[PDB]
Amino acid sequence: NVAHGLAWSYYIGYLRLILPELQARIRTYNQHAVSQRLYILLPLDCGVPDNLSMADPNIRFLDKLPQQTGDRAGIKDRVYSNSIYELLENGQRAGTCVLEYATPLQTLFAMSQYSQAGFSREDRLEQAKLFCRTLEDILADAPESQNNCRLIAYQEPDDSSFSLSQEVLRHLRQEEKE
Amino acid sequence: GNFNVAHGLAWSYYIGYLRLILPELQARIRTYNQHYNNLLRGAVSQRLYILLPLDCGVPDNLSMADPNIRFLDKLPQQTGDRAGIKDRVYSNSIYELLENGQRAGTCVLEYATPLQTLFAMSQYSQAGFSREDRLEQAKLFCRTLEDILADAPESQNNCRLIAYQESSFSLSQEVLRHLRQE
Ligand SMILES: Nc1nc2c(ncn2[C@@H]2O[C@@H]3COP(=O)(O)O[C@H]4[C@@H](O)[C@H](n5cc(-c6ccccc6)c6c(N)ncnc65)O[C@@H]4COP(=O)(O)O[C@@H]2[C@@H]3O)c(=O)[nH]1
Repeated sequence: NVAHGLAWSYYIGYLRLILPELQARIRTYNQHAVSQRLYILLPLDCGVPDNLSMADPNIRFLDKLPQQTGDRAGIKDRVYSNSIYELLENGQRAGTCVLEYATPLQTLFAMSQYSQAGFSREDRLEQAKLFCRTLEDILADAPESQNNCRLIAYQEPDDSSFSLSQEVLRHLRQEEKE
Repeated sequence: GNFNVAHGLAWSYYIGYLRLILPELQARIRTYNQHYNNLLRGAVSQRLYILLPLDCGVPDNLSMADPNIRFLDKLPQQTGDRAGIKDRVYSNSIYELLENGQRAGTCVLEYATPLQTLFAMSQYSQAGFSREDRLEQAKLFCRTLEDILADAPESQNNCRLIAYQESSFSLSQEVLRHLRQE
């Protein structure tokens, strides 16, 4: 139940507002190069650094997209912002895409840290998996949504085996095979 | 069941919004009044007023909800690098409350956005929630929020919840009764 409202929160409050307009934001920037899907990272351990360079230094910030505004909930001119990132291979750019973590997992982490929330670390992993499931299902019955974005769910055990940069690039190159 | 959904959303609203803005809020307001509002009976108040309509009916534009609520200006914006999003923007709007053709108050006013999700979830088949579910959920959302705020280090007389059931009714009047109470 907890993760269910979180998943609908994410779609209703954010994904259904911005995705419909994402290509126009790209085409604006691209013409005056970046892939036209939003890449959303879903780390099941819910460990989410505000800076991606923390998760892999081969992930460097490049630019912001043009902002988007909605008047919503009686707040005037609410701003939706996204960041473009380069992904490095042997010190040199290999890819470019719009990239971010799903914020609702950062909420799930903090709830596990605060006593009044009554939420164990075991609860957090199950709610994380649940969150991923629900979001995936919502995004299937909404093709106008799925076709503008790509989800990546994964799990880490300190495993020096794992490069977030390499995994994204694996997904980027595999899109180019279509 | 209807507890855990509501519970979840209340924590989300604290973690991801309230605990980040409530601390700076009074500085933001104070700056606004000193430099841009030398109206002696027309200052902005020091609390954020959060409308909690219990049917989860949330329009996007507060002005169309009631004509005695007029948009005036925005506080200076607050930004944070969040989850890989460089420069996320938290923003708040100042509204004038009109009564008997006069100005009766000025405050920072908004709906609790999470209520929009409770509505949708009771409209979409896939979510599987009734209207009665939504009403139970909205009640528990307010209760959990109150509990959270009563123990929160960021809440320091810098917040007020306004819950109401929702013709003849007037939103501004409702907000004015809370303003006057202080
Ligand atoms: N009043 C107000 N509330 C805010 C604000 N930011 C967050 N919250 C509320 O706090 C709770 C926990 O927030 P998150 O943990 O960040 O989850 C979000 C988030 O990943 C994604 N998203 C929501 C907003 C956005 C913008 C304006 C108003 C409300 C929300 C948003 C954004 N501009 N930029 C990038 N992602 C965003 O959609 C999920 C559901 O969002 P909401 O249901 O609409 O409201 C949230 C939520 O209920 C704000 O500026 N103003």
